[PDB]
Amino acid sequence: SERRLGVRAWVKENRGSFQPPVCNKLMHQEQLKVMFIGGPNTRKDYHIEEGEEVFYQLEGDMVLRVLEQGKHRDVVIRQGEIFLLPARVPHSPQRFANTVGLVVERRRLETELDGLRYYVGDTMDVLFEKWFYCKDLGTQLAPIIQEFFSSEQYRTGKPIPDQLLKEPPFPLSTRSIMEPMSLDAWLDSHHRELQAGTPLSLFGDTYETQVIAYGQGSSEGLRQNVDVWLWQLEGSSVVTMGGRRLSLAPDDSLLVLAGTSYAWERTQGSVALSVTQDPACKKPLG
Ligand code: NI
Repeated sequence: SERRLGVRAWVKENRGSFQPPVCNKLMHQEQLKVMFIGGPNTRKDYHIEEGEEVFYQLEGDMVLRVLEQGKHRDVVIRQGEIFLLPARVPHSPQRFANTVGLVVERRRLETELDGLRYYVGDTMDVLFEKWFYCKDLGTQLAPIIQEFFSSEQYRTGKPIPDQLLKEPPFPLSTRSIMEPMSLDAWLDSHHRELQAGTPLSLFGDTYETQVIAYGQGSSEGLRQNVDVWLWQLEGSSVVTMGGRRLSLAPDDSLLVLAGTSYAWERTQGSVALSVTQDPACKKPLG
């Protein structure tokens, strides 16, 4: 499978992407968008979307500025920490030199709208906003950012009230945001259960996204209409798919495309993640 990639190997191969002006590179761009991002890249724009975003820092720390329950808050995500952002939280990622982060998000439904907002200084007053149907976030954000920097609102620093929406196209999240957690420490604290053959959800049932940890054991994967990204963190496994068996060695990842039947056999001491973002599991509100 051309979708089996060693994560650190792929980062090394693409190392020049993780600095300005490029900063980011998509590993997979299908129903799941699996992307890696470097820095430095600091910014004042807040992204808003109807799906969730998974963040994991492979190298170095970042700061995700969020608007949480009507206030500005900085979420520091340190090297080795994983964090899940719920739907419809405005967020502004700040990245530093010589860092590498994973972000996972999903293809939007035809009905879902993305927004990009700038605020007046550190206040909750909106300065400028643009809403759009997101097909390729990076491609589409460049012209929007250029529009802001060319705008009267940027020139004056003052909102033009008639240039704002009376209300967003959907309610912004009113959820509190979780504390990032050490992935290694979480896996260590749950290791007996994992290796006893009980896969565990990292974040639980109140999110759309499921990030699930697995130890030794076997699984069957049914043909779903969403992608699944597997990451074999430690140890090895074998995936049976398309009439072939393929091994995942330590640090291999595999995107299993929507529509694929598969089986998965994980060896002693092995630890893996799966990531799914199924829009059918979207939270109706909140
Ligand atoms: Ni985002």
